[PDB]
Amino acid sequence: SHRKYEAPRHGHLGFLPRKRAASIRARVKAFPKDDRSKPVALTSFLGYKAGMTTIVRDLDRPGSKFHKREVVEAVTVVDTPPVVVVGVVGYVETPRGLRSLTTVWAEHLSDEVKRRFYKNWYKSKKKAFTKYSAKYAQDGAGIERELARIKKYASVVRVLVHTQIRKTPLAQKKAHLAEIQLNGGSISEKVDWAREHFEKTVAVDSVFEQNEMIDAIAVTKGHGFEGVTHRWGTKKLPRKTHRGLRKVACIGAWHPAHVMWSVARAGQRGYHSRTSINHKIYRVGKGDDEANGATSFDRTKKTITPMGGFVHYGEIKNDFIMVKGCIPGNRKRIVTLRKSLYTNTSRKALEEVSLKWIDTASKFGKGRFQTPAEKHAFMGTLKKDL
Amino acid sequence: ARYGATSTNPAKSASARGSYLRVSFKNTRETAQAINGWELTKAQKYLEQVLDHQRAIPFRRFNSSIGRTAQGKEFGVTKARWPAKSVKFVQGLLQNAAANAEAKGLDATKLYVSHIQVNQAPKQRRRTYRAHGRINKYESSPSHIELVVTEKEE
RNA sequence: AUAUUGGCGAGAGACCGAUAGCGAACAAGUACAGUGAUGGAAAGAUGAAAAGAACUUUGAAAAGAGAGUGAAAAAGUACGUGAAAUUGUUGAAAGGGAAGGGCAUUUGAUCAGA
RNA sequence: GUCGAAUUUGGGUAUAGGGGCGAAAGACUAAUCGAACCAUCUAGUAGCUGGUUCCUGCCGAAGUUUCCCUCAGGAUAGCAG
RNA sequence: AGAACUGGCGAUGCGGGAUGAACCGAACGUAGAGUUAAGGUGCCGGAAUACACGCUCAUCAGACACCACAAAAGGUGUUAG
RNA sequence: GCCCUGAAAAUGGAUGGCGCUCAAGCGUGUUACCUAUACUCUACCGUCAGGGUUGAUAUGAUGCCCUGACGAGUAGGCAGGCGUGGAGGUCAGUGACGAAGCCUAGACCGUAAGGUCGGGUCGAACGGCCUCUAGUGCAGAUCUUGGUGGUAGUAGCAAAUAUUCAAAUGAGAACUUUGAAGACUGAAGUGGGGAAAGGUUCCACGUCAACAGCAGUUGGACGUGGGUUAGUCGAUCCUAAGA
RNA sequence: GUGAACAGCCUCUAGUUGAUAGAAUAAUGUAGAUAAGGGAAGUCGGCAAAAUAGAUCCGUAACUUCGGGAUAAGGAUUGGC
RNA sequence: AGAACUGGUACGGACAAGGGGAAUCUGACUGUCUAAUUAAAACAUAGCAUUGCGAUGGUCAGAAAGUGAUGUUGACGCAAU
RNA sequence: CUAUCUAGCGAAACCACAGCCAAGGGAACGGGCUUGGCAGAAUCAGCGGGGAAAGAAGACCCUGUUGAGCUUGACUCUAGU
RNA sequence: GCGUUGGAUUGUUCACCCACUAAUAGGGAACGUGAGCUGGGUUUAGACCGUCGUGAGACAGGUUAGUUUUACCCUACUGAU
RNA sequence: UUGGCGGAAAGGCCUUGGGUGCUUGCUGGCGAAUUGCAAUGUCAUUUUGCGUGGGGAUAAAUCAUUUGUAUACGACUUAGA
Ligand code: MET
Ligand SMILES: [K+]
Ligand SMILES: [Mg+2]
Ligand SMILES: [Mg+2]
Ligand SMILES: [Mg+2]
Ligand SMILES: [Mg+2]
Ligand SMILES: [Mg+2]
Ligand SMILES: [Mg+2]
Ligand SMILES: [Mg+2]
Ligand SMILES: [Mg+2]
Ligand SMILES: [Mg+2]
Ligand SMILES: [Mg+2]
Ligand SMILES: [Mg+2]
Ligand SMILES: [Mg+2]
Ligand SMILES: [Mg+2]
Ligand SMILES: [Mg+2]
Ligand SMILES: [Mg+2]
Ligand SMILES: [Mg+2]
Ligand SMILES: [Mg+2]
Ligand SMILES: [Mg+2]
Ligand SMILES: [Mg+2]
Ligand SMILES: [Mg+2]
Ligand SMILES: [Mg+2]
Ligand SMILES: [Mg+2]
Ligand SMILES: [Mg+2]
Ligand SMILES: [Mg+2]
Ligand SMILES: [Mg+2]
Ligand SMILES: [Mg+2]
Ligand SMILES: [Mg+2]
Ligand SMILES: [Mg+2]
Ligand SMILES: [Mg+2]
Ligand SMILES: [Mg+2]
Ligand SMILES: [Mg+2]
Ligand SMILES: [Mg+2]
Ligand SMILES: [Mg+2]
Ligand SMILES: [Mg+2]
Ligand SMILES: [Mg+2]
Ligand SMILES: [Mg+2]
Ligand SMILES: [Mg+2]
Ligand SMILES: [Mg+2]
Ligand SMILES: [Mg+2]
Ligand SMILES: [Mg+2]
Ligand SMILES: [Mg+2]
Ligand SMILES: [Mg+2]
Ligand SMILES: [Mg+2]
Ligand SMILES: [Mg+2]
Ligand SMILES: [Mg+2]
Ligand SMILES: [Mg+2]
Ligand SMILES: [Mg+2]
Ligand SMILES: [Mg+2]
Ligand SMILES: [Mg+2]
Ligand SMILES: [Mg+2]
Ligand SMILES: [Mg+2]
Ligand SMILES: [Mg+2]
Ligand SMILES: [Mg+2]
Ligand SMILES: [Mg+2]
Ligand SMILES: [Mg+2]
Ligand SMILES: [Mg+2]
Ligand SMILES: [Mg+2]
Ligand SMILES: [Mg+2]
Ligand SMILES: [Mg+2]
Ligand SMILES: [Mg+2]
Ligand SMILES: [Mg+2]
Ligand SMILES: [Mg+2]
Ligand SMILES: [Mg+2]
Ligand SMILES: [Mg+2]
Ligand SMILES: [Mg+2]
Ligand SMILES: [Mg+2]
Ligand SMILES: [Mg+2]
Ligand SMILES: [Mg+2]
Ligand SMILES: [Mg+2]
Ligand SMILES: [Mg+2]
Ligand SMILES: [Mg+2]
Ligand SMILES: [Mg+2]
Ligand SMILES: [Mg+2]
Ligand SMILES: [Mg+2]
Ligand SMILES: [Mg+2]
Ligand SMILES: [Mg+2]
Ligand SMILES: [Mg+2]
Ligand SMILES: [Mg+2]
Ligand SMILES: [Mg+2]
Ligand SMILES: [Mg+2]
Ligand SMILES: [Mg+2]
Ligand SMILES: [Mg+2]
Ligand SMILES: [Mg+2]
Repeated sequence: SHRKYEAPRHGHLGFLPRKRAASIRARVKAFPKDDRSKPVALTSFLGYKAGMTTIVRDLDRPGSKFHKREVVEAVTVVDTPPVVVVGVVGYVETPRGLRSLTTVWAEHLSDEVKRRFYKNWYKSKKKAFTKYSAKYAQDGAGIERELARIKKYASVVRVLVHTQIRKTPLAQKKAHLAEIQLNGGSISEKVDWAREHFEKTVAVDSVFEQNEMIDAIAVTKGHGFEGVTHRWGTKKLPRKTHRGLRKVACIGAWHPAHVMWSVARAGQRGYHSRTSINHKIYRVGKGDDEANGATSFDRTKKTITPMGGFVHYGEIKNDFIMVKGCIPGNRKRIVTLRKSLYTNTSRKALEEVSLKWIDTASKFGKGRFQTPAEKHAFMGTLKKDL
Repeated sequence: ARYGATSTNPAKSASARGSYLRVSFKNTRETAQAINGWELTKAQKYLEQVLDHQRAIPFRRFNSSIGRTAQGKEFGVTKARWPAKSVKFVQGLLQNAAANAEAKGLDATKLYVSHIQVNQAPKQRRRTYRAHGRINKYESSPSHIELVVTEKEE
């Protein structure tokens, strides 16, 4: 007989299977459509989620109840030191999809990216790319031949870039290497851009700008094996239930005489690849710029780092991207920020946000002071110091 | 004597056996198969490492619902264990076989475990008490173990 | 003269041959169970003869490997033979959600007849 | 729930099976109660259920008649060897 | 659910109806060859993508009896009267 | 006539499927072709029937031979045979120079029940034939007894707050002993005695195969011993309900 | 000792330290807890849980068999020195 | 029993320890039973009423007895409801 | 505290053979058969759809010329009186 | 494609009313779903009433109390090697 | 050997120059038998092993330890001359 009271199904069947992502770095499965009149540019960037904070800004939304008023908003900080371009990959199109024809690497690779090709770096002889670097022996004839092949072919061009994880406070020391599509015209000049940027750094400010809508692609925080109640949001069974209540009561009818794929089951929760779109960049700040956390309204010379450091992360010392709201992935996780795949014009995008104040109170507690100088001024002199 | 089927040279062979040994027959079979064919010194070192939990005995037949470990990877399995009692019995028999080889005058450096077989000894029977005044068997599964090490030759 | 599944003493069998024959071939109405009346098993075979393995070696030891006794240890008191289920090792072969079978032939192995 | 009296309980004693005992539930009467347990009659009877052990060869059915306290059975005739 | 006559299944395999107790064909010792039955001959699949005259285009076409469904009523759809 | 509307049901699915559109659809007609354990011919097996042949060597007249037809089968009937324990006779049968039994993807005979042989193992009896006899043939009976699997090294060994360090002993110590520490029972005890009951569990020595669902050097275990002393404590005596 | 108390809790004498252990800390469990705002809307049903609770003082209705109801209901206070 | 002082207004600080009220049905109450699914409104109960019986008797036992229970009793009793 | 992993120890239920589906037909709800979909070793923790899962020769209903407990001017008797 | 509700009474399916809402559509899946729960009802045994029966007892009449067992196997599914 | 073209899976196509072999374009000389009257009468490509010569290169992964962005266990993700 029928369900006898309608309810929406629990969970989204389009995010199946709820299995662990095959890699800790979520793959970018779609790049922005190529407009071949614009200059050559990366379609994405690699960063490390540092943590969240809060900002105050005047809302610009005519017709809204809070128009020209002050709104407090949550923001996520992504430590984004410049990425080192170390190679180029050419992609030809086939009746069976895109296919990598050849990859041309830079002559010199840093130990950061070399560690990525090693499970046991400490006891290896570090022979990686030693014979490849010999292709630059006298004139780089083989490198030029491969680049000529990429120009003659490879309707899609991607650069291989790696993070400078040594500039982050992470203990990993092993760089993250990824392919970033080169948008802009003339595959020939895509290859020229890649070759000219071999062994060179590209900063996040050359990829992204303020008020831009971007997408965050990351593996979510893992939670291990989870019951249906929290994995799918199913109703808790009554307290009277024998054999447990954090379950689904009926996991299927008599026919089909099988548990169906659509029924909520206990299993792995979190550590899933997610691509969340339309996150507005609130700041493109620079590590070399002190007063990173300052605004035109605050003028207090302070960095983006909260007092005591970002909890479980450390201090931001590099370029950083501050996006509105929250993004998938936990602190210290590698995330990929990609340009939006469409042109959003909705007055939520295209809104020019000007931060009035960035919170730098300690996230290790109920932080009361934005700066150590402010703590000094409020508290007065102490016994130890001050 | 009258061991199981062997195809090696008895003059270059040394035997050892233990009957009615109160050790899990299944665990002991896995332990014996772990060192079947190995050189004697290599097998003894491996059994010591197993006792130390540095390497594992891969459970291939009697392995249902046991558990998974990374130490089975070197044998290309996921299910391996550390049956210390079986290892102790098997290595005692290995020491006895090495002693018999030395008495026979065989070269210890050329010795490898050419035959090792574990089969079921008669069960030793105990009783366990069950709900509603029921009584069920609580038997042991002891092992007859035999092995012979032969000189490697051509 | 007739009766006689008790008792005593005898002679027999187209009877049974240790799950049979009495429940009991054996320390069987025993061990054991039940408050009790009662209920009531399982359990035979080394070898001609213990000649039941001295002595050496490994092991803490049980035992093992030798040596030896014996016609035989493929008879070692867990003992005549020693099946099947089930099992270990070795050898051979096959194996995409059973396996097994029938007809026919290929291939491999193996073999009789002339 | 009750907890100082129709109280709880040890030991001794009496009541024994169509009998006992029951502030009554067919409750209890040695894990047995709308008639205990034990042995024998007893291998109780069963139109009812299950099983019923070698091969090959030849022939080869019936579920229909009548009667029955008969309707899951039998006798009778028919079919078969 | 109940009768009549017959043929069957039960008790029966075999070829066909994909599949099926009963339908079609045909009843059966072990084999060889030939010819067929019913049924089929694009491929599965053995056997003519055979021949010939027409009809049908379906945004739910239709495609072999038992048999696994379809009706009244309608349509310048198309065809022939 | 064909096609279309009429024509709505529940897991995804059925001209059998694929697929097919001057069809591989529908109506009709003509051929060719495919193939049943059916039909025709032949061979062989058996059955039944009708016959020939004691005129001898020529022992198989229940034999040999000729001819024709036939063969489905549950329940069931009958017939001819295979096999088992025991019995009378016979082969002056086999056998410690190896009987019986058992194992044997080794061989041979029979349509089959089965029979025979080779090899291995083994150790003391056994077989062919003519008859006699029956407690004579197993796949079943939630069959009986015994044995053994998969499950499966799985379920589990999670109540009673809790153990830790060192040394000794020992082959071996999470569990034994001593010490140190931390705890608990908290006098209605996890203390000290008894009644019923048990019967040596008491204690010492030795000692670990089995038992103590891990372990064990320890034990209410195993082996050997020691131990229970009354005029006054009881029984014994009295009577109680009752016998 | 606290306390009305042979309650609960801690300790002295005495006894024990006996329950297979080691490592991790997923789901679901068993046992024990907490929870913003709402407050039975849950459910057959307030099941379960929570709330109350000792003592002192005040105050105590209907009804009544005059004995009760009654700790009715409802309030206040409580340490140390 | 009271007073002063004192404190993050805490104080039966752990432990221990009633939720209450307005009613309805029902059994008066205390008590008892289906050990092992029913604790109840069921049973019992005090109270009330009825019945039989003055002993060579009422009620009830026993196979029978020169046998028994009430009865070491006597209607303010015993027995049956 | 489990579950979980490990050392040691180590059962039971159940078991024709087993284990992927859709439809068909079929004893009218197949794991096997037919036609399709498909289909790659060995596995771990969970799980409660299915195995018309297990537990028990249905306890309800009917039949049996099978009972038993109980009742009554059923039939036929009987202790007592 | 997408949604189709919160509640009072009732075990209830059904019904009815209050209310919100875009709407409060109808159904299937062994009248989906008990080794998922629960157990209020029906439908064991206790008990009460009414009617019926001489009685034991009957009652799609009412009322109250009344044990919801097992997955560790295979597959399916969820995750994991 | 010269040069060019071919990326959809190019792994091939086209072309330059010379060397050398054959040429059935035409005309000669010699040989063939006996595999016995047929017997595929062995002529292909597919992997691997091994030996002999020549050229070329001189790592990792796992376990153990560690990390917690991970986690039941595996696995994941980090670090360590
Ligand atoms: C009818 O309900 C039958 N199942 C028996 C009922 S008595 C519990
Ligand atoms: K009865
Ligand atoms: Mg609905
Ligand atoms: Mg959420
Ligand atoms: Mg419950
Ligand atoms: Mg914080
Ligand atoms: Mg498994
Ligand atoms: Mg488990
Ligand atoms: Mg138990
Ligand atoms: Mg018991
Ligand atoms: Mg006997
Ligand atoms: Mg014997
Ligand atoms: Mg012998
Ligand atoms: Mg023997
Ligand atoms: Mg066998
Ligand atoms: Mg598989
Ligand atoms: Mg009753
Ligand atoms: Mg009989
Ligand atoms: Mg016939
Ligand atoms: Mg009559
Ligand atoms: Mg019948
Ligand atoms: Mg009918
Ligand atoms: Mg029949
Ligand atoms: Mg037929
Ligand atoms: Mg059909
Ligand atoms: Mg034929
Ligand atoms: Mg064909
Ligand atoms: Mg019409
Ligand atoms: Mg066709
Ligand atoms: Mg036609
Ligand atoms: Mg004749
Ligand atoms: Mg016949
Ligand atoms: Mg006999
Ligand atoms: Mg012999
Ligand atoms: Mg065999
Ligand atoms: Mg003899
Ligand atoms: Mg018999
Ligand atoms: Mg049998
Ligand atoms: Mg049979
Ligand atoms: Mg059986
Ligand atoms: Mg049995
Ligand atoms: Mg376990
Ligand atoms: Mg437990
Ligand atoms: Mg405990
Ligand atoms: Mg101690
Ligand atoms: Mg305590
Ligand atoms: Mg204490
Ligand atoms: Mg003692
Ligand atoms: Mg033990
Ligand atoms: Mg032990
Ligand atoms: Mg003793
Ligand atoms: Mg005295
Ligand atoms: Mg006091
Ligand atoms: Mg709350
Ligand atoms: Mg609150
Ligand atoms: Mg409130
Ligand atoms: Mg409500
Ligand atoms: Mg509700
Ligand atoms: Mg209600
Ligand atoms: Mg409550
Ligand atoms: Mg009141
Ligand atoms: Mg009050
Ligand atoms: Mg009462
Ligand atoms: Mg009282
Ligand atoms: Mg009471
Ligand atoms: Mg009860
Ligand atoms: Mg109760
Ligand atoms: Mg009453
Ligand atoms: Mg199916
Ligand atoms: Mg059907
Ligand atoms: Mg099935
Ligand atoms: Mg198929
Ligand atoms: Mg489960
Ligand atoms: Mg199921
Ligand atoms: Mg029945
Ligand atoms: Mg029954
Ligand atoms: Mg009758
Ligand atoms: Mg009767
Ligand atoms: Mg249903
Ligand atoms: Mg279910
Ligand atoms: Mg249930
Ligand atoms: Mg239900
Ligand atoms: Mg109920
Ligand atoms: Mg009832
Ligand atoms: Mg009346």
